[PDB]
Amino acid sequence: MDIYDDKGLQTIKLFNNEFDCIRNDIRELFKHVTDSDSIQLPMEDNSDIIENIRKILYRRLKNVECVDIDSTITFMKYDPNDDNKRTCSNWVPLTNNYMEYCLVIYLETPICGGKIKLYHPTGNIKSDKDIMFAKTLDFKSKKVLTGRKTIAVLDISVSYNRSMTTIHYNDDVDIDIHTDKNGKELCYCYITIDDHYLVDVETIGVIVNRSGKCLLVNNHLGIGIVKDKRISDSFGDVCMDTIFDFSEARELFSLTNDDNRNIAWDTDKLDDDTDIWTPVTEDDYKFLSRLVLYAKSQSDTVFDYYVLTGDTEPPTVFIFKVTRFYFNMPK
Amino acid sequence: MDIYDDKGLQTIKLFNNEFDCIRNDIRELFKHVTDSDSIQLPMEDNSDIIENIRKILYRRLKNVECVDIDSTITFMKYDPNDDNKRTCSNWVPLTNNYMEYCLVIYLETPICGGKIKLYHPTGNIKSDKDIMFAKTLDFKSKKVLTGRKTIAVLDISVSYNRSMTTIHYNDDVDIDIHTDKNGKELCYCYITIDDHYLVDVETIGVIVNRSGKCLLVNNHLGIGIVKDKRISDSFGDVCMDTIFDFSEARELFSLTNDDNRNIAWDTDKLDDDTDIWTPVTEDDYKFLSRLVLYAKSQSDTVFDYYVLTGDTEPPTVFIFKVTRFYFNMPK
Amino acid sequence: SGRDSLIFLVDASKAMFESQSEDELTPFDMSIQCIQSVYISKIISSDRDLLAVVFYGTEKDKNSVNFKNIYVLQELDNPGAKRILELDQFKGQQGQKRFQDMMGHGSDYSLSEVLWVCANLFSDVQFKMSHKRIMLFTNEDNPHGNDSAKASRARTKAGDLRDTGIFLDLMHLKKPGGFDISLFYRDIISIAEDEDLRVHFEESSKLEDLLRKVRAKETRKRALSRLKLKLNKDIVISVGIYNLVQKALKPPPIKLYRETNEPVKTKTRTFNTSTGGLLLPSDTKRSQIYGSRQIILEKEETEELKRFDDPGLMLMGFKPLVLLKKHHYLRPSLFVYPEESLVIGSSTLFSALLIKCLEKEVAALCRYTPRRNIPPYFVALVPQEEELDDQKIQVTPPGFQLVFLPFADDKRKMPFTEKIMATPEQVGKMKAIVEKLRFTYRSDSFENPVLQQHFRNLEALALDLMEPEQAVDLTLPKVEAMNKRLGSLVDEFKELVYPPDY
Amino acid sequence: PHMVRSGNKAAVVLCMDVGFTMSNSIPGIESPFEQAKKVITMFVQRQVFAENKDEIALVLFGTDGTDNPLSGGDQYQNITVHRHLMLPDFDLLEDIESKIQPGSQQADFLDALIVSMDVIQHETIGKKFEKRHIEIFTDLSSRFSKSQLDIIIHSLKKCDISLQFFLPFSLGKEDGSGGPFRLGGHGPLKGITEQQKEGLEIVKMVMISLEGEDGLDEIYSFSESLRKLCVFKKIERHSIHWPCRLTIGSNLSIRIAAYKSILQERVKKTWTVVDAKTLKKEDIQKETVYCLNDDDETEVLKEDIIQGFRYGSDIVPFSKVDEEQMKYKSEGKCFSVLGFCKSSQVQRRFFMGNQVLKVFAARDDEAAAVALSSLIHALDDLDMVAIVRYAYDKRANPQVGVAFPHIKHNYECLVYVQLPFMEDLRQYMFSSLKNSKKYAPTEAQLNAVDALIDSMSLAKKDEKTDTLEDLFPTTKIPNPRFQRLFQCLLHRALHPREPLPPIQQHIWNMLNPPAEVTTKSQIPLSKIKTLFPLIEAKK
Repeated sequence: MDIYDDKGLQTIKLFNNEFDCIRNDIRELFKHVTDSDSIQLPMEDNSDIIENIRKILYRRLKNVECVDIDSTITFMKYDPNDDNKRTCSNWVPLTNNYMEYCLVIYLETPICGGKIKLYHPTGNIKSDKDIMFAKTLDFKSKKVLTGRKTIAVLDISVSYNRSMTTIHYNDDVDIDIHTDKNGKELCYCYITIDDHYLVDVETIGVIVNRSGKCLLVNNHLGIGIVKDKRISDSFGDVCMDTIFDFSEARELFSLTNDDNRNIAWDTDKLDDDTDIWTPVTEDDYKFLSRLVLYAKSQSDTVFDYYVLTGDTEPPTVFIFKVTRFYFNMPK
Repeated sequence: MDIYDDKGLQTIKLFNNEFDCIRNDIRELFKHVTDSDSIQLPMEDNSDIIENIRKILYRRLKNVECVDIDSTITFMKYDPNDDNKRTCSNWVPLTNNYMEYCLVIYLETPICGGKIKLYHPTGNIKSDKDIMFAKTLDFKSKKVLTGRKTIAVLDISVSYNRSMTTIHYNDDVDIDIHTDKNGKELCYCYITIDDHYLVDVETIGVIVNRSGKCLLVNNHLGIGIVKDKRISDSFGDVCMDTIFDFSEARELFSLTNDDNRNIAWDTDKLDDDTDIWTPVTEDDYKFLSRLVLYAKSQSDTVFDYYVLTGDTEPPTVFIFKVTRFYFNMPK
Repeated sequence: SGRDSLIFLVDASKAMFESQSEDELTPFDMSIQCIQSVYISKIISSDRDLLAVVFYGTEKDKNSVNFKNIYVLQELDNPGAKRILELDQFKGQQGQKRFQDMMGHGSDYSLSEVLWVCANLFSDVQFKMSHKRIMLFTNEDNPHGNDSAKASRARTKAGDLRDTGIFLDLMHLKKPGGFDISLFYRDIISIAEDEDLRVHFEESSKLEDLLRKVRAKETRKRALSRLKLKLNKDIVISVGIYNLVQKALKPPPIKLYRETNEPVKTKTRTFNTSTGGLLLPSDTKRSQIYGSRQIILEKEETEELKRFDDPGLMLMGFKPLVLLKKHHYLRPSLFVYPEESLVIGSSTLFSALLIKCLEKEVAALCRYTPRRNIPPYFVALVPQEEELDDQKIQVTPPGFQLVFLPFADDKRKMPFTEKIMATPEQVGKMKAIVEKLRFTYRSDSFENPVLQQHFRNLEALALDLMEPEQAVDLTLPKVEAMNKRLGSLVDEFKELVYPPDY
Repeated sequence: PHMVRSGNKAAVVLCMDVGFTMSNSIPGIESPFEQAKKVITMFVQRQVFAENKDEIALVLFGTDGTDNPLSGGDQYQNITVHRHLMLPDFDLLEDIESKIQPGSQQADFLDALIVSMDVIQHETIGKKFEKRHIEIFTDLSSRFSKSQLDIIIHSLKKCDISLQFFLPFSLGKEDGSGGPFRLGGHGPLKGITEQQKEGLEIVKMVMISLEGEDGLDEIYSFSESLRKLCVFKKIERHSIHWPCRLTIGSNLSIRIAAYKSILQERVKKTWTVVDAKTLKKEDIQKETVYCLNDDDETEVLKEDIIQGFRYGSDIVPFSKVDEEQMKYKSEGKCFSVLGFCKSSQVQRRFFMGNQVLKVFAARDDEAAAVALSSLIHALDDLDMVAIVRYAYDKRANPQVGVAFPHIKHNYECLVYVQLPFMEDLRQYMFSSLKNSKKYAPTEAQLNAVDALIDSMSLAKKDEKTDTLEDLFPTTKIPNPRFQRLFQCLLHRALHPREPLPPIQQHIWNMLNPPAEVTTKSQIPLSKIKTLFPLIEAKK
């Protein structure tokens, strides 16, 4: 079971059978404890279990960019006599795509009671299986009626990718950047070109609307190039004008895509041209600077490939690394 | 809180500040009650609030294709003497990406008790807010003890985007095809190679596990080649031994990706060397034929670009159009 | 100057429709197809020439000043799609019927009036005046044999037209009993030196030879350059360099303003970023980066490092022709001819060199520098004798073939290979297969498919029609015909050569 | 077309003598030290300015010091390793120019060979190299031992190390000996001493042992080295093959590989326009303006122009065209025989394109080799050529070309050259010169031209062997533009405040015919000048 917050982060995760190949190993590791209800091993014993848990968390989560696991492993046994509520001392993270979790794997499941209860204003979740919950939340271990209950506790820090982000347009309305085209109209594209014998410009920023109109934003000289308002009808002619500004390359060839694929959209039809967005206010330049900074920050790990064909003798193929973001400009 | 099941389909949605702009109108509709335990009012005349909830659901739900609300509102009053489950909340959806929900909007909320309880064999939910829950779950209206609990019920049908498909393996078990990787062990890649003067093969097909091992399944002549059971250590080896018509390709160049990406798992971590799944029974061959047919059907609409580089002077670039499908297999 | 003017004059007399064979091309159809081919060639080559088509001997007239039996089908204008279609209306038997319905095919005409109408056509053009010529398509060698008064007037009008500056060429077609030029012409047609006295074309019988003759006498030769051939620093003669072959490229699209359709210039400017303004040529420098080292040169120094010799051809020596290898090809050859307008006496020395080089079978090894500040290339001037076919068409011009020779850097290494020889039986089977697939090669036997498809699409679009029907490529082998010709020889060759396992 | 190579580097050790005897002067010839410096400078210049991955080491012998890892006391003395195996740079070029000085000692060159072998063996352990080469620049004027000789050879065959030798003199036999002396031109067995003869014998023995008779072709002189590409012969790479199937019909297929035999070499780098003061490209803006057809100075948007095609007197707009409509759908990469024809029908003046291809059978294919041999031998016997259709890939425009046999003692192949289409032929007419009374040369003029052609012959027949020898083979001469450009770039990089140097003398010498032809041609040229009037026009 997956539980997400409003900002999009993942807070709770419920495991059905994910932790099964490690329960026997952890049980064997807990044989080496003498008279200790709650005992912490800061050794990890064999790091194979730590690596296994890291791989499992990598595979069965979403947008995981990194995983960090503490060496210490705690084991706690509960009696039908003692239980109490433990609040969390308002742990608040610093960066907006990072959260520290607590993971509980049951070594012995109580027959009755012994359910982890998590408190949130929207609702409370009472579970009796392996769990992973954010350290922000408040939790309690309910009393056990019959049987014993032994659990293992690990501290895991993970980093995410923030599929949707926010840009503060003004003091009243901030818009949302999405990685999917669904429902969006304007698309910003950060394009880089690898080494070639006919390319002299590396980085180009282009804003594309649903009608195919493209506007230049940045070409590594800053954002002031948006002041000239260079509006074109296709990315190929933009590349010819800017990236192929060589005198010999002007009247040389043309650029096209053999799969009829656009940079902004894959196979969606192009509507008739109606209007082209253009920064007219003053805060729009701050908007564009923030967008470019975020795109360049995430351009080293998130990108896709694009292919263009140049009609030369023989025709050549140009590969571009693209980072695409989708948004709607409120009117 | 978006409650997501293992299939990625939303089941429980709880709203707090979402229907505060509709409750007054809903109550205005409610006053037309004259001694009815559970009254039903068709909304073919007063369909405005139907459109308003439709807009809210379209705005606040993710990956939405169509919302089909019913034009009838059922008002139910609950008194301190009641206990109901109906004990027969069994209902199987006919399709994959579609679901029916019941929407409960609280009109007169009890001050102390009588919340709504939702059961599932991994956790239980108790809530006292605007709720929307699927028809596949058993629900309890807890015995209220003060005031009155007057609620309104809608009937909701939602169809989402097609990110889920089913393929029959045998009479007993079937297999799920997903467009994105999440806890999936196997990936089938249908590859179309862009025209190069060194490549003599147009289309191929491989099966890749998380270890990076590749098994060739089809070479545009059908699935006959999987009978030979050709297994390579990576995709570069598959290209070296399959798509080149000359004798010793490894003596001329070496193929690798310059961004440390994988054809199936992107920038992930391949596991240590492990055994690769191969078809042994006729059911496996039938499933493979069905999967190849389905992948070929969608190969013209959805695909991505993959790039391999050969260390020639100047470097050689090979472009592949890849269609990927992630799936699990029974033990 | 710049726009050549060409007028196509076609006879409409009865005998132009007589075909001596049931399966043969009538002279009228031959003429129409030749004019259509000329139009298509002009459009493809993007040559901005003026062409006109006039029929004389018809029963209807359309000339400016009212004269009888002279119909001006098309005046002087650039070639286009509509004119080509109108010409296509007259092709074939149905086209002959259509022409004989729209106009006549038998009348009485006066050549003086026809040439007067053509002269008036030449006068009406106000754009440019250069290289006016009238080509006569006919198969009547005695047009006014029974009227001396008309013949004398025709001779006089031809004389005045020739003094004005208009050339007169004849394209006589086949006649029963042969065509006699000396009967009535040779008093009208233009004759320069001796090329139009004994080298005159024979009568045309097919479409290909007539087309070659028409294209030979209408295309003006343009020289790429007029260099100097220096035997040493003192003996220098003047020559002209020509490209008898040149790759045909698909014309790039042009930019047109939205207001109507107008060509727009493409200017280039240099801006110094924020300061702006046209940067001076002396305010820029040239740079080259090697590793982390920057090398700075001025533009004049960049030009100076490329400068070896003055433009021209400098003689290095004479080499036997057996020392020139066919597999040492580098770039397309050029043609070298004498030029008497610059240095007087060049033609005599050129002719003596050509004669002696042909006699002794030697090529002149020279150093070649086309323009200023260009590194030299070693070239071979191979003597080339004049060759004429049965129709007296010059298939090979006299002069020198400029053959480019590779440097050591242009020769690439070959990988090591073990020589595997074939037994005489396999070679004999291969000889049988080769002989079964023997054909005659001509330099003008294949057409570029991409160009033809592009221009067919353009013609279909300009006529406001739909996509044209695709045509079978003529550069694709006829696999079925080859298989039928070879028969079983392929199987036996495979049995001798290919092992059964592979 | 462009050259694509495998991507393998080489390790080259240059063994140079700097001893006492490699400094002697003579009134008319440079010392061997300067000639060796010129050859080494040319090699390193080409390596540096072409940005190759080959690694070069430099070992001097005859020095006043000892910096070699085999010294050990009273052994391998006066041998310095001036530069270890690494990528060449401008520091090495400066060292070759004005840092390395002639020595006052003498060293055995076999010990220098041992040191170079040690450098190759112990400096290539961690890296990958496809070729190991040693070039030895000596004059063979020092005493030497013969004990280690055999061991040397064994090592040179165990580690697969190639050898080239460069000497002040040539290896010609019965040359016959022969104004001012010119270096690097095309035109001395009694001028060498006994020690030089013994060294030459040992060099010949080593070269014959390593390779064979052809090994004798790997001993050069500095003068001939400066006008050839010999120093790059053992480190050059061939292109990646083009694989296809030669088809004669629809039932006979031969697996073939095509290589580029002739391809023009061009400058790899261009000049970047930079600002005068900042010397940066970013301070330059290149914007093009379509200023209508007059000086209206009206603002024009990028989308304002709609573009179109021309078909004579009419314009077809881009709005009425579709990308899928005007696209010649090629049938794919192919090599298909259209027919066979007499070799006399295909002439050289109709050759087109900018490349020549050599077609061999596919590697490790005995049947393909046999079939291609049969085809080549049949074509040669019948004196015929194959007109074929050639398509590089599914995107390249198909062409029609000629393949003709090429049989040599060591290999046999086909040669492909492009042929024209109809649209590429221009049918001009030229006046006959032989049949002209105005330009008919007299008998005396013809005799003068005959004498001129006789006196300016660049070939010579062998003595009762019927063999033609070329006295000016320009096909073995490198392009002077590359060496001139490299010289100018190095001079700018090392002397920023100096003007560019003039063209070197040896380039001019190698661009000119032998002085014998010029001497012979003087009198017939005078007769031709006095017999042919040539007056320039006075328009």
